Amino acid sequence: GAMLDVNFFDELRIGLATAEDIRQWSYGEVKKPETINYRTLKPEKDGLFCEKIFGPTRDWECYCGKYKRVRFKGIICERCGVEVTRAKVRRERMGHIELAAPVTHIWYFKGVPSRLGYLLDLAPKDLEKIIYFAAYVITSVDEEMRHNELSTLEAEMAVERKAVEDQRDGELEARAQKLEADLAELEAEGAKADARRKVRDGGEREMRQIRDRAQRELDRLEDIWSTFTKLAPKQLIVDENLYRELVDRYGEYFTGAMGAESIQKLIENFDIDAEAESLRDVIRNGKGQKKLRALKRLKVVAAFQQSGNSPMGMVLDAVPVIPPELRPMVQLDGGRFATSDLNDLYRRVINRNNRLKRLIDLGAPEIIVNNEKRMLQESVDALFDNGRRGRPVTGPGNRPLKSLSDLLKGKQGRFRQNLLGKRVDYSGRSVIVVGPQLKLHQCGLPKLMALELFKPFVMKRLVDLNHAQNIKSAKRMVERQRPQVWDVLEEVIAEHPVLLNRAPTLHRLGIQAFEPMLVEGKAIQLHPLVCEAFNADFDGDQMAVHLPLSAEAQAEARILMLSSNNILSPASGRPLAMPRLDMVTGLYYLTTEVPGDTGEYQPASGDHPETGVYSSPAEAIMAADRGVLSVRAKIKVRLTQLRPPVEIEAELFGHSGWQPGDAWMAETTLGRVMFNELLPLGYPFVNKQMHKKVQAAIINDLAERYPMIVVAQTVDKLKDAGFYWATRSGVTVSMADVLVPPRKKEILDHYEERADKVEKQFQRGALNHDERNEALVEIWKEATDEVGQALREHYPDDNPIITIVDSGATGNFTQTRTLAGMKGLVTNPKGEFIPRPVKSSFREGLTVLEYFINTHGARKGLADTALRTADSGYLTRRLVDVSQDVIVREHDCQTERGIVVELAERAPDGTLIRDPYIETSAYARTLGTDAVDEAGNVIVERGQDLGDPEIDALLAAGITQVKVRSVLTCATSTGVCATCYGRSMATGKLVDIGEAVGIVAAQSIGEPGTQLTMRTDITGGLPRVQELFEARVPRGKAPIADVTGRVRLEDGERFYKITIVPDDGGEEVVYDKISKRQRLRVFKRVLSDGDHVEVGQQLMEGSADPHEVLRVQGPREVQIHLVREVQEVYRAQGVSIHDKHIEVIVRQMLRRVTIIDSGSTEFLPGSLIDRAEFEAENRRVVAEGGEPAAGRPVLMGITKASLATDSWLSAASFQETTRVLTDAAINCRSDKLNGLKENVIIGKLIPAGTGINRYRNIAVQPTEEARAAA
DNA sequence: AGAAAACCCTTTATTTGTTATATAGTATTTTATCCTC
DNA sequence: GAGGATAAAATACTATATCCTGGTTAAAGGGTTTTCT
RNA sequence: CCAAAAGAAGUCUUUCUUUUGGUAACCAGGAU
Ligand SMILES: [Zn+2]
Ligand SMILES: [Zn+2]
Repeated sequence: GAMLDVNFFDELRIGLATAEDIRQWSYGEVKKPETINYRTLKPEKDGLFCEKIFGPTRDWECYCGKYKRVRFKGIICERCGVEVTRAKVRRERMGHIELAAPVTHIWYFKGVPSRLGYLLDLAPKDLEKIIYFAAYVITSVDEEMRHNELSTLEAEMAVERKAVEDQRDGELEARAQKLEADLAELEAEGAKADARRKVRDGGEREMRQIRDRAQRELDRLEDIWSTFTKLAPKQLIVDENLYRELVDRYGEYFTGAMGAESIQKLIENFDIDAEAESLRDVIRNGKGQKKLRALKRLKVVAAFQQSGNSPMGMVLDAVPVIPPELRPMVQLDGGRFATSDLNDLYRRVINRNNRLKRLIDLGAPEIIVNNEKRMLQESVDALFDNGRRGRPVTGPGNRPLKSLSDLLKGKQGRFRQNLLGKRVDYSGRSVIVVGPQLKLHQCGLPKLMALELFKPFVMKRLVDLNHAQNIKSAKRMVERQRPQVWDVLEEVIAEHPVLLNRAPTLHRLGIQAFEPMLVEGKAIQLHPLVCEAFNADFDGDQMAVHLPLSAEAQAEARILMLSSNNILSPASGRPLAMPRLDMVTGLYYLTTEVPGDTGEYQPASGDHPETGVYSSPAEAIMAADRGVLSVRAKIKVRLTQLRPPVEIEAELFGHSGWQPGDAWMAETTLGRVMFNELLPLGYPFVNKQMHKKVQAAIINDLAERYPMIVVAQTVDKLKDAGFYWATRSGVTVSMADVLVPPRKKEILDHYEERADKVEKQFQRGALNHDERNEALVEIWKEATDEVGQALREHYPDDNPIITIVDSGATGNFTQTRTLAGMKGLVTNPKGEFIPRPVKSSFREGLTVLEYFINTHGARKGLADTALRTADSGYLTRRLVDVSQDVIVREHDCQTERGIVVELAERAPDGTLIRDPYIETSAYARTLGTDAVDEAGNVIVERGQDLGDPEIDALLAAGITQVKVRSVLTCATSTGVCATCYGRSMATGKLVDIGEAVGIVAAQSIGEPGTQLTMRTDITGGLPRVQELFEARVPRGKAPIADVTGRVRLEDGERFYKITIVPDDGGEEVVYDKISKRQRLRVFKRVLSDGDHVEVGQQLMEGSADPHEVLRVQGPREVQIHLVREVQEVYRAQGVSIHDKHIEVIVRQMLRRVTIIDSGSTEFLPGSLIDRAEFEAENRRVVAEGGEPAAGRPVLMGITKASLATDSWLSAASFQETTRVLTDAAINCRSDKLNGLKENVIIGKLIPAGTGINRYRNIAVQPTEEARAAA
């Protein structure tokens, strides 16, 4: 394929490299541990920076100086040998080190599971002995020459043993003669007990010592014989002396080695087919741990069998050296250098190799040579992975060095740090402030930042306008900021979009494009109506500015990313550019009707006519300017430019409508006329007070029925009016506005008596500790509620605090009670309520103890957020990876499968009560079947968007369930289709044929984390979501039923015992160890003995594990289970996420199947393989005879599924880089470069959105009439 | 020709031995003990 | 009583949001070399 | 892509030619 790469890539292949490839990449051999000569500052020869090996340090300049001119090229100087070329080649040329002994690669020896110990069937514990010179290994044995010379040598060994034993027996006989002489001495002369006992003890001691010597020597020879007779390959001979005796006595019949060369010889004498066949037989028959070990072993053996690659690449004979420019040493001032920390590791290897090489030619004992080889083996291990075995090699300050593996792993590795995320030009950052004067598509950019980002564009116009002779003059002008650069700049930046970004970018709207304009200052001015999308308050936030350059990059920032084109949230479809806070207060104040205000309408009294009637809204604005009328007084006006409401338009104009100009009489306030003048012209007249809910309804109506530009302009006008009238609303905070409940003391005393009685009952022993606490807690909760109600009833309606609360602007009433009336019960560090409770408000001021017990829970709350901020991001990162390959590819798969939706179950007495969560499960879906009711014609046809009117029609017609299309049932091969996905929640129309729905789903699920409080053993928050998506076993696992029937329950001691009675009668299922600390489930009454249970009824109270429900009830049921369980948490936190996103993730969770019966297909039992591949392979196998493979659905987590991906590059960049790389190399995997991440890494256009062939190959041509007209 | 003050190299050794604030999850080797023949 | 098979425990590896700035970058010992007297 | 020196033309100060010269890892502290 390509060598220097021109981006004609089709594949990226990884595999093991042999020594012949390593010394084929090489341009030379490094054989001296030198880097640079400090005096001349020129690379030494045959060192780590030699110019002959790695190339010239200076462009077209050899080492000796004979050649210095460009004209010389492609020739190697005959004196210095340096090839005359460009110095850039030092980033490309590699050398190699020729090792004096073989050395293993630590990746295939250490990493668990050990892959050499699976290939050779050696436990790692004793493999470490072999490769580090701590034991011998038998590499070969002759097993027939043995048989023959073995009979012969058995005879010889018997001869030897008998001879030695006879010699020892003669020695014992001599000892016996000595004993007889001793007895002669004893009995001959006179010597009593002393001498007798002494001589006899000596004699018996000597006899026993001779016997012991005989026994020990016989045992040694017996060990020699026993070891020889049973000698086998791969046998570890510890006890050096044993091996020395064996090799001396029978040096033939076997060869034994030590170190990595022994493993090399073991691999050479290793046929890969017999091993594979044996492992397959053991799999088919063995069972138990033997089968579970053969299944693991067969993976690597099959990997090395299928491919043409050999396993000999595990043991190394040459080491490659990385080009110098990737491990540079740079001159720091003062004759000091900064090495790259790889030079030290290479120098250690070179030094050890040179010493070993010199110690071999010189001749030395085997001990010393083996010691040098062991140290050389340890040096290469440190070079490749420092610290994986033993103590890390440390540099200055006792800090471990950075090996080659460290350059690839973790957040600071090559992948995540440099390939997936980069630093870029034409950027800037600053602090953002509020830009209330801007339009929705504009931003304020300080002019010194703009002059720097747009430097090339201003330099061109300065020359083009003849303000500068050339580009250097224009550059000097821009650098010195002459007065005309500003006149050029404001023209240059016109209609050039700029990208603004705030970190963390949780969702899509964290980047948006605006139109820059110059402002005075150093802070970026941001529109107030984009802070909800950016999540940007003005307490010190900063944002980064990027600048598109090409024509496509500029069109994508105007047609795709412009701020005013993105008003709706892609997660749920709700508008995000609504008024909030001050704007809501201002709009709520304006459209309020104060009874008995200035200038109100007054009926005729009989002496004067009606008062308060105006001939136009321009006469009322003139009366409000005189103090004669109030903007919130009820009046009657004659409107001509505002469309009347539906009823008034029907009962006065009929015909077609008001047809602007026709006058009608309205009874309203001036503020409401002013508010309705801000809405479009054809919009009816809204006569209501603008609570935040009403504003949300209006802006949803406008977004549905009108284009985007109209909505953007309307929200801008609403912003202006809201700020203007919030300045005049009179909302301030003074302690005279914080009223206190008039009778707090009476309530608190009344409940103090109750608490006193409870305490006295406890003091009399009527109840234990916990019962008293529960009683006190109930009493004080009642007291808090009774104080809050009095507070609510005491405040007026025009108080600023309750006004801000009741307009929906911000805040709830619990915060008002805590500030004005009473705080109440507070929690422990454990979480249990303090029964005191706190009895003061923050207006009165808490005492010291109340403040302390309040801090108890305050800090718990702060720590919770501080620690969830990271878990949210980790979860989002995993969800983005699992589902990065779901893209809309077709328009219609034309399948008939689908899911059903609850859609307003029927009421008991008979009525259709709508299902509360219908907007997130039934809206924005397309029907799969037709809706027919009570023999009536099809109410709704197949394939319809199924919006609000259609749901209303279906409910009126009287149906409760519809079968809709879903991504869980899409029939397309790669990616979803458009009709199965349905409406796009952001656009409002059918999704496009390039949209990356997987990333949108991941960002929608994972963005509302942070605002997902962990809740006080069943998990109930972000941990619950994480364990749902990871398909873990729930903490509070609750068993489910397996078959219908009645249930017999024995309330045993220390644990329950439930057994299901099968109606069929085959077998009874027993659940033994169920803790009594749990509870029984209640469905419809607590679980009662003899009660009937369903096939999948949950018995205990808790969380069922998703794996069992899949095995019992099938895939549809587990899909329902997972979607419902995730939505339950999100609803409990009051977050609206449409179900199709969770359905995308769940679809990605259920792609594979598990192999139970291999049959004849090339699938190992227990492996997980893609379901489509499963069907294709079984189809290929039904031909050529019949032997289907048996498969079963499996459920995978978001990490296992994302690591089982078909691209080794994406999986290596996700997690576990070393393991993914080593097993990909062993399997010789090839990467097709078909995903988003893989194309991002190599720098190619992603296959999504604007980068697909349908849109990327458009052809534009003028029309013929336009050509003629010209 | 000998003595003193400034270079060049090595290496943080790895014992029959100088190293104790995480948890949560999974996966793979021991290992200990129990059950069977 | 011996062997095997299954729980148990014990180690081994992996992951934990984004952005910015400021201070440091080897010591110690042995052998040797060169200059001065 | 920039700096310095020399030569030529004009302007009273730009253009042409020749030569020379041209970073990271750790630890720590903050912010949203
Ligand atoms: Zn040369
Ligand atoms: Zn489909």
